[PDB]
Amino acid sequence: SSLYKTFFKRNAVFVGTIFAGAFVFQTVFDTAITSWYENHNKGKLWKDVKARIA
Amino acid sequence: MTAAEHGLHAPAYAWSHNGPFETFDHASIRRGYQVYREVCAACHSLDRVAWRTLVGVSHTNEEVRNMAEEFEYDDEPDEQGNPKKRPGKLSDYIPGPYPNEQAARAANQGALPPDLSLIVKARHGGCDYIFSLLTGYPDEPPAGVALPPGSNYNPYFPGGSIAMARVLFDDMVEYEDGTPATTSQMAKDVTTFLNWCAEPEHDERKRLGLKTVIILSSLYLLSIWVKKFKWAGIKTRKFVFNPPKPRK
Amino acid sequence: EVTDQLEDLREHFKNTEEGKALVHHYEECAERVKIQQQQPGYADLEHKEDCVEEFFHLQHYLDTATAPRLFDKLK
Amino acid sequence: KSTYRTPNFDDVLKENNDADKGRSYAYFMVGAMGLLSSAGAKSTVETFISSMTATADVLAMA
Amino acid sequence: GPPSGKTYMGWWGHMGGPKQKGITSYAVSPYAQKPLQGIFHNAVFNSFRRFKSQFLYVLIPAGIYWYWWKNGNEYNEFLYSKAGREELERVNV
Amino acid sequence: MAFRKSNVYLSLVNSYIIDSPQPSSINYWWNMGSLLGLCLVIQIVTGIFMAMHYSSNIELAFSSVEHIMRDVHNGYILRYLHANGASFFFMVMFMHMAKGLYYGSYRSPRVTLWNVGVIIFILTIATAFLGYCCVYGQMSHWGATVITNLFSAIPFVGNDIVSWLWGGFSVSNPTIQRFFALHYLVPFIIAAMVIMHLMALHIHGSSNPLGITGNLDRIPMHSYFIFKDLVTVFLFMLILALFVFYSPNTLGHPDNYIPGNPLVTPASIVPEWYLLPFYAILRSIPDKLLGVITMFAAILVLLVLPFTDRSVVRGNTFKVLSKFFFFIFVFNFVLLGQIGACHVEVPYVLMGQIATFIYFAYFLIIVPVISTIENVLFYIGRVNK
Ligand SMILES: CCCCCCCCCCC(=O)OC[C@H](COP(=O)(O)OC[C@H](O)COP(=O)(O)OC[C@@H](COC(=O)CC)OC(=O)CCC)OC(=O)CCCCCCCC
Ligand SMILES: CCCCCCCCCCCCCCCCCC(=O)OC[C@H](COP(=O)(O)OCCN)OC(=O)CCCCCCCCCCCCC
Ligand code: HEM
Ligand code: HEM
Ligand code: HEM
Ligand SMILES: COc1c(O)c(C)c(C/C=C(\C)CC/C=C(\C)CC/C=C(\C)CC/C=C(\C)CC/C=C(/C)CCC=C(C)C)c(O)c1OC
Ligand SMILES: CCCCCCCCCCCCCCC(=O)OCCCOP(=O)(O)OC[C@@H](O)COP(=O)(O)OCCCOC(C)=O
Ligand SMILES: CCCCCCCCCCCCCCC(=O)O[C@H](COC(=O)CCCCCCCCCCCC)COP(=O)(O)O
Ligand SMILES: CCCCCCCCCCCCCCCCCC(=O)O[C@H](COC(=O)CCCCCC)COP(=O)(O)OCCN
Ligand SMILES: CCCCCCCCCCCCCCCCCC(=O)O[C@H](COC(=O)CCCCCC)COP(=O)(O)OCCN
Ligand SMILES: CCCCCCCCCCCCCC(=O)O[C@H](COC(=O)CCCCCCCCCCC)COP(=O)(O)O
Repeated sequence: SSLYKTFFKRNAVFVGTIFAGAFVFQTVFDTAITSWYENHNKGKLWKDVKARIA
Repeated sequence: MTAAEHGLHAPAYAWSHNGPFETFDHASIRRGYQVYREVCAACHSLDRVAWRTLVGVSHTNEEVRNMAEEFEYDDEPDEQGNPKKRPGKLSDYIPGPYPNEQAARAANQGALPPDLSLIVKARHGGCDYIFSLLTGYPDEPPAGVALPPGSNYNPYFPGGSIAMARVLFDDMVEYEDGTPATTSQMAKDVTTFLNWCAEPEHDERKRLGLKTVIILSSLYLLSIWVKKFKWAGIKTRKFVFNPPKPRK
Repeated sequence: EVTDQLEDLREHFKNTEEGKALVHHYEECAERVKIQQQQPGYADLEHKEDCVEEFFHLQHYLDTATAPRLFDKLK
Repeated sequence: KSTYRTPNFDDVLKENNDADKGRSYAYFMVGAMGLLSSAGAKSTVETFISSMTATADVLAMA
Repeated sequence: GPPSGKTYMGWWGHMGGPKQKGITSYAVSPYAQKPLQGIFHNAVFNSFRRFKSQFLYVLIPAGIYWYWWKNGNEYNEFLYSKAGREELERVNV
Repeated sequence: MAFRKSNVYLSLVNSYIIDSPQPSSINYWWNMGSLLGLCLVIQIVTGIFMAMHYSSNIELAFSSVEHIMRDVHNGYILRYLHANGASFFFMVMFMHMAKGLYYGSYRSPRVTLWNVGVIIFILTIATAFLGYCCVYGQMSHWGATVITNLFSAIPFVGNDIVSWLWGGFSVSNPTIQRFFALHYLVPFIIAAMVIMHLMALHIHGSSNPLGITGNLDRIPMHSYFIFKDLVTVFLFMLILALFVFYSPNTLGHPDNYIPGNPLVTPASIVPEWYLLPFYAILRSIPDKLLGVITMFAAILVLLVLPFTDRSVVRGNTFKVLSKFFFFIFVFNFVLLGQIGACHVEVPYVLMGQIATFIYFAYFLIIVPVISTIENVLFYIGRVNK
């Protein structure tokens, strides 16, 4: 569409979208893979074992 | 080598930290330090594990500042150069039970008991062997086997004759959270704990691998496409040949 | 009250049709060895028959049936 | 056959060129490979750079 | 700079192949064709055609050597048993 | 002209990685050259960042490796990238000298490329042995003993080279301290022998899997083989990232986590896998002087290969008989790795002697006879008379 003119035409704004798209991919994909890895291992982590010490 | 001189093959148990997405059981390490202290702290050093690594893994911050203040380490000497002792802190290593190697050999009939920091990575089988060693002692050895005086039999040790006597008996420890302390329950808990002591990164080595295999296999399917994109002008080239005028 | 979990399974698997057929081989060795090691002139022999091979057969059948059956019972 | 009769390219050609779209279904998949290689070359630099920082047993003696 | 010897590769323009003539090459831009148009019918039907030709040279040199290894690794465990100690004491002696 | 050809430094980048005319028909086996260039940088960048924490004394060798893996931030990443990225050095390199044997890339005019190949292959066996000896485990101490005791079989100059290598009377603190400062060095000899290896390649260009001339249809390197080499970079970084994060101690030996103790021999005293087929050759000669020579002539028999290949067509691609006997050799190099990791028992002491003869009759009997029967069968199959 007109997606090409705003984003992919100037290389100064193409690669400025790669870095602003990697700044969101760092924060989100790390939190999305941490919150899955602990949820798959619910009951084995120290944050759960510290709750059994009541 | 004979099968006796090779040791019996330690079988494949269903550990809770096998598989690629699973971590350690941090209620089986906290119950696995208690079996280390009450049973094999008598004759096994743990000289690579600092006291600070137990904080947050299986004990709190006050439970380690009251476990390191039971032992005593060498302070810097006083203003007259006399040596002196101090109670331990969070930056010290877990002290072994013997002062030197010859004191260790003298107490166990010549046999130096190995340091258990890396004993699961340094044995063929990993924790499947360290578990099955401790529960593998027969009541009486098979017929014809002449044991030397002062050597115990179990088949999982390479050679047949081991120097450690059968040590795990039922209900010899009393767990804090009310767990039935059998021989197999205790031997599973140290073998998880000795697996932690040799691999303190095993929780985080397996979740950095989940970040990397997801990125570096979606960077490989993408790079297949950009190869097939840029090579589309070469893979569909067409050559036609009509032979030129032979008068030249 | 609660006994050991692992010896609950080994006595469970030493009474099946294969466990009884393998302890009968260990009892055919360890009876042969005992009537051999009571013979005169036994200590000055070039080799003595032992039952490590029959014991390794029995101990391999047991621990391959209690390898995936054990760790659910352990809390 | 002459050299003015180009051969059959019809099995590989698109059904609609539309050069604002074909240069956007192909700069997406180049930009997506650039995005993970900038989130993947941050971690490669930050692994080696943070390796030189204050280690664990130095931080215990602070 | 200094010269060098004769090679069998030049550069762009004087590559050093034979003189070619009357061979014309057409190619379409990769922005105008669909990449990966034939991933299917090539991963199934062409990858079997490549596997039909060059598998009988990677199976018989791995069938000769793996039958040789498994017939010795099974022989090693015979003479180190209780049944084959009388064959062991004549082979090492 | 363009600035990429007019600059003094960029004209070397242009003529090597940008405008280098590669043949159009080269398959994915030609990507092993770029993988070894990547896999050399991983063994250097994760070597400098790991030698800032390594103390080289014999009392602090093994205790500082555990200091890396427990105390340094991402030390488990740095060491496992170095121990498994060195096993992946010798697996790409073994698939780079097998592409060379198969596609006939040793023949003329590329004999001066094959010879610098065998020199780089020697300095990498040397580097992976010195670096293994810097960890000072029970396989690393006792591996240095059995290897450097082999030089006490050189006649009349035997015991004075061994006692010069050791710096004493056994493998001690003078040895591990010099096996680190030597092991730091040699990857800056390999990285200056690879530049002497791309220079011998660039005068005649790469070969191609048909064995015919590639001067007709050339395509440049940039934007064609950059992005073809980027497929196997991201595949090599994927099979590495399973052997670093998910199963890191599979290729190594368990005994190497026992600290180095010179008073107890281990059960099976065996170097790391890639040096195994050069260990079943050494151990198969029932003599000490010839066993050193036959092990050293197992690398230098790679030089007689341009002069024993009697085939008039280049490469095994269009040959039937000399394609079967290639894979007889390749699955003989694998068996020879397995005899090197088994005990010296019957029948492995006879398997290792037949499978050493097949390693030394491929280059000297099987190749110059099969590649003569094939030259006659190509002739009499077409020329009717
Ligand atoms: C363990 C340590 C390893 C560390 C090194 C990591 C890299 C290992 C690379 C091994 C290798 O280079 O073998 C290449 C082999 C021969 O290539 P060829 O040119 O003859 O085939 C043309 C292909 O259709 C191009 O097809 P195309 O280029 O259009 O697609 C890209 C292709 C990339 O695949 C690969 O790179 C190899 C896996 O995408 C895929 O199809 C993957 C789909 C999941 O590729 C093949 O297609 C397999 C043919 C049989 C070879 C068996 C290999 C066993 C060792
Ligand atoms: C010191 C000296 C070092 C010597 C190195 C020793 C060997 C190291 C092992 C490296 C393995 C490399 C295998 C050979 C790779 C180069 C050969 C090759 O590229 O195979 C191509 C071959 C047929 O391809 P074509 O080129 O003939 O296609 C044209 C068709 N007209 O395709 C095929 O026929 C199938 C290829 C299948 C490869 C099988 C690899 C086996 C790997 C060993 C497995 C070990 C565990 C069992
Ligand atoms: C939970 C309890 C224990 C555990 C997990 C444990 C662990 C181990 C391990 C893994 C080995 C190595 C076996 C091998 O090298 O193959 C070993 C050997 C040894 N252990 Fe134990 N141990 C325990 C209790 C004890 C105790 C209480 C003693 C007291 C004397 C002891 C004395 C020894 C000795 C002397 C050896 C050396 C045996 C030899 O080298 O032959 N162990 N122990
Ligand atoms: C082609 C290059 C190299 C290869 C094949 C190589 C290979 C190896 C191998 C196999 C080990 C043993 C790892 C283990 O088993 O624990 C090792 C250790 C080591 N290497 Fe390298 N290495 C290379 C280059 C380098 C370089 C350039 C350095 C720079 C300082 C370096 C530093 C070390 C250190 C400090 C060790 C000991 C610590 C450890 O083992 O992790 N290496 N190397
Ligand atoms: C650090 C190790 C090495 C590096 C960086 C390296 C680098 C390269 C590169 C980049 C190429 C061009 C790509 C290709 O043709 O596949 C190449 C080609 C070649 N290499 Fe290596 N190489 C190494 C080791 C070796 C070894 C050990 C040998 C042989 C014993 C060898 C023999 C060859 C041959 C014969 C070619 C030409 C193949 C052809 O063009 O047909 N190289 N090398
Ligand atoms: C024929 O066409 C070619 C071709 O021409 C080339 C070049 C390659 C690629 C091959 C290579 C690149 C192999 C050459 C390898 C080298 C020259 C190795 C170079 C590596 C080094 C010299 C080591 C790197 C060292 C540094 C970068 C120093 C900085 C490092 C550190 C740790 C400094 C840290 C300090 C601080 C303060 C952070 C091909 O693959 C290829 O075929 C397509
Ligand atoms: C796909 C992978 C991408 C990764 C990218 C990373 C790698 C980038 C490539 C960098 C260049 C690699 C090759 C370097 C090389 O081989 O050149 C060294 C000089 C060779 O010069 P020549 O071109 O053979 O002679 C051709 C001449 O015209 C130039 O020769 P002259 O310049 O004089 O030689 C200098 C040698 C000096 O030696 C001494 C003794 O002083
Ligand atoms: C010394 C180390 C040797 C390792 C060998 C590495 C061989 C592959 C290197 C590929 C470099 C890619 C440059 C492509 C390029 O500049 O094209 C540029 C633009 O291409 C791109 O933007 C590609 C997207 C960015 C890809 C980033 C990949 C980083 C991963 C690097 C992993 C290896 C270090 C010119 O492309 P064009 O001529 O088609 O217009
Ligand atoms: C491992 C190295 C072994 C030897 C191999 C050599 C290969 C070197 C490849 C290096 C590639 C990167 C070099 C880019 C430099 C291009 C800029 C340039 O040449 O401009 C140069 C100036 O260079 C400099 O000032 C600093 C160069 C330092 C380079 C340090 C890396 C000027 O260029 P010019 O030719 O137009 O000069 C006009 C005269 N008034
Ligand atoms: C960063 C670059 C570092 C510097 C590299 C460039 C400078 C290196 C200077 C090297 C001078 C010493 C090399 C002399 C060897 C010349 C012999 C020769 O080229 O014969 C080669 C064969 O070379 C070899 O087999 C091994 C050479 C390995 C060299 C290892 C040092 C045959 O040469 P040719 O193909 O012209 O044969 C004509 C037939 N009559
Ligand atoms: C400079 C030599 C390094 C080569 C590394 C190749 C080996 C592959 C395994 C790498 C794992 C180490 C990184 C890591 O643990 O990150 C992990 C994430 O995984 C990745 O991102 C891997 C992406 C690799 C992209 C490759 C691009 C290389 C560009 C180099 C430019 C200098 C952990 O990241 P985190 O610490 O959580 O931010």
